[PDB]
Amino acid sequence: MVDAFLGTWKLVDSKNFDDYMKSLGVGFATRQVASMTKPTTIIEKNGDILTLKTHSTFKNTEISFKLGVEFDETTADDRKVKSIVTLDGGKLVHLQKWDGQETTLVRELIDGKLILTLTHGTAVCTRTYEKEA
Ligand SMILES: CCCCCCCC/C=C\CCCCCCCCCCCCCC(=O)O
Repeated sequence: MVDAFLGTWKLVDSKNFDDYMKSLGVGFATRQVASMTKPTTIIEKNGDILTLKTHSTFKNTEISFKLGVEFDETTADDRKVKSIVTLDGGKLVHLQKWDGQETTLVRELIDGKLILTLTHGTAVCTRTYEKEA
């Protein structure tokens, strides 16, 4: 069910990421650096466990989870959140909750590209990733 998401992916387009980061309270200097960063995202499975790595010079993250089972997460911007990742409509939907707030990270495949839609508050960011061979 998750298999077309698996592999190594490179950021090739970003829309409204500054809006999204600002909504989360990320400071201006961090937003500068992030606006010029192109992460690599690696999604792997081993049985029922998925591991999602996000790699960049000034920040790396890694999470492991089972679909549909809540996990604790500490995000790149140091929020301590309660997370769950599920498939919905063929999309990989990651929901983070903290302090009564929520954000969603939705991944879908369109024409072989991985489209990541990030929503917090009213801010909606769309990041496009291309698969590495
Ligand atoms: C690893 C996060 C994405 C790249 C960040 C580059 C800038 C690093 C500079 C300082 C460290 C703190 C950065 C925090 C940035 C905002 C994070 C917001 C939540 C995660 C967004 C993931 C986006 C993606 O998956 O494409």
